[PDB]
Amino acid sequence: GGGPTSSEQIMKTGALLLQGFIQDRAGRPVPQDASTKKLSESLKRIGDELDSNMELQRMIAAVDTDSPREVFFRVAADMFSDGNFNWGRVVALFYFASKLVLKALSTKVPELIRTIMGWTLDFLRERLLGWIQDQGGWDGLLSYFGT
Amino acid sequence: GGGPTSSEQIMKTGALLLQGFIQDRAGRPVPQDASTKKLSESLKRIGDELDSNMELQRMIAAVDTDSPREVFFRVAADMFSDGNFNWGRVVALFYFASKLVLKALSTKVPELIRTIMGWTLDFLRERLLGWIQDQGGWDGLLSYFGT
Amino acid sequence: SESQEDIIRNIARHLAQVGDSMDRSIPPGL
Amino acid sequence: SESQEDIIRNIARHLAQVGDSMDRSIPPGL
Repeated sequence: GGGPTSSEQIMKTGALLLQGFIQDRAGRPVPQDASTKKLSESLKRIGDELDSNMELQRMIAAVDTDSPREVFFRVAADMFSDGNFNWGRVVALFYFASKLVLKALSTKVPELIRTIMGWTLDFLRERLLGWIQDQGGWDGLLSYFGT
Repeated sequence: GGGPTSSEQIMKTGALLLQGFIQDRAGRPVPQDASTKKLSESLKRIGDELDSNMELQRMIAAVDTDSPREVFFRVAADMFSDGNFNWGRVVALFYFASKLVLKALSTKVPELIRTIMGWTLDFLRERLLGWIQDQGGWDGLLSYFGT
Repeated sequence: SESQEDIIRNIARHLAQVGDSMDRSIPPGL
Repeated sequence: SESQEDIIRNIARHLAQVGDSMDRSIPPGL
């Protein structure tokens, strides 16, 4: 039963805060206690402020994220390379983690659309093509819609 | 150089229509010609109508999609098992494909949040934990925010 | 499970039915 | 590439700077 200074409480509360923070921005709910809720509120509004920092957004938009773990560790090391610490940097790091999540999804989306189109077009070719040809192709669907 | 009835035009136009349709719903732009644009418009509004069919939404929400390819082929076979064809079924199949895309992303999101939290908390533990302890843990961040 | 197989079959039947009844409108739809 | 390494370094520097200047407000922020 350690207090706030214990590493166990630090890792526990850290996970909670981070998850709440990331999930919040990804929704665009994680059960937490009152003081943790107060911190989550401050975090949320700072993330909002950073979302409006337009130079930062363009920078993050441009970094290529096919090896996102390399990117995360390189940015994290660089942010703290001068041997200084403050809470603003920790907040900033959390913000960066949430941006990586969103960046990662965005690279998944086209591949997912491609894979599923693959299934659908394969089914269409082997099972529907004959009937579609009898309609005179997709122009038959124009007729159907009354165009 | 085949017309609308050729299988080549059918597969080409089919991919275009499907991609436009899925991307449209995923955004929530794919270059196409005028008649293909007319079809895309009708498709879009039907998808809208199906999005409001609430029983269908609950049904699709409930199907488990960890093996989404099995699901797609089983639904597709079942939809056409009676040996009948019409354009409404083809539209409906396209709609289902777009719902699979969205369903697939939704199962990716938590795993992605987990992996990235993993990196961040690992970095925090090895590099920031000592300094955070000197602040008296996360309560130090409450102080920082002026709470 | 067998409970998922019922849901899948349900989805297919509803989608086929939706498709079949799109004929009943001009322009087609629900 | 070396052009990506510049962007990454840029991101890190901007984030460190943002963090360092959050001190200058009550409540902290931009």
